[PDB]
Amino acid sequence: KNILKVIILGDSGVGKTSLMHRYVNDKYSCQYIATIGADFLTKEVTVDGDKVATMQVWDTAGLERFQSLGVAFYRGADCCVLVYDVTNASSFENIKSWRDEFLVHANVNSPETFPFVILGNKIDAEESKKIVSEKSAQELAKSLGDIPLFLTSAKNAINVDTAFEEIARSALQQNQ
Ligand SMILES: *CCC(=O)NCCCNc1nc(=O)c2ncn([C@@H]3O[C@H](COP(=O)(O)OP(=O)(O)OP(=O)(O)O)[C@@H](O)[C@H]3O)c2[nH]1
Ligand SMILES: [Mg+2]
Ligand SMILES: [Y+3]
Ligand SMILES: [Y+3]
Ligand SMILES: [Y+3]
Repeated sequence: KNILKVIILGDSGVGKTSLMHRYVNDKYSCQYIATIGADFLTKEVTVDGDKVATMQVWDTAGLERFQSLGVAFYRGADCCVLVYDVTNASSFENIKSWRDEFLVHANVNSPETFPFVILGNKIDAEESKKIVSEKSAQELAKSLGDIPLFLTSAKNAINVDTAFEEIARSALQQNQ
């Protein structure tokens, strides 16, 4: 009865709640409502056709100072999703910070093999606003352990399911 805990980290505003809503419920709103608290949605998933699982996807506030649950957010995760916004250089520069935050709080026994997935969200944005290049993102993903990178739009439903299937796969791997 495979239950997979996935947590999503990243700065305030990058699209964490939007990517979860898109994946689970296919909903998206242009309006911004900052996440208060921590909670999860549920998605039934199968990996490789034959491996049935329930994925619990957890979402809380982006900035650490408004992360109400604290350490308990991180505990027992099978995969950590790290999200930046391609229109915000600071968010991208914080991806290593978030990876490090997780490894300390989740006290993982094999940091070099624990599953992270990087999502560069907001790929639909006006081109002149897009200030983080895919090349930089690929360079960071290599340098953090050859972790998978997906470029996504929660808004226009680009690559969100594909990303989450790799999150699911890699969480199953870890959980087993
Ligand atoms: C719909 C109006 C419109 O066309 N706007 C133009 C560009 C919109 N691009 C765009 N692309 C996406 O893929 C987006 N995902 C989310 N958002 C928007 O950004 C704001 C923040 O979203 P949240 O999911 O609330 O971010 P989160 O990380 O969850 O913040 P905290 O809780 O941590 O604070 C929202 O306005 C959302 O619509 C995209 N926008
Ligand atoms: Mg949110
Ligand atoms: Y869907
Ligand atoms: Y911290
Ligand atoms: Y080693």
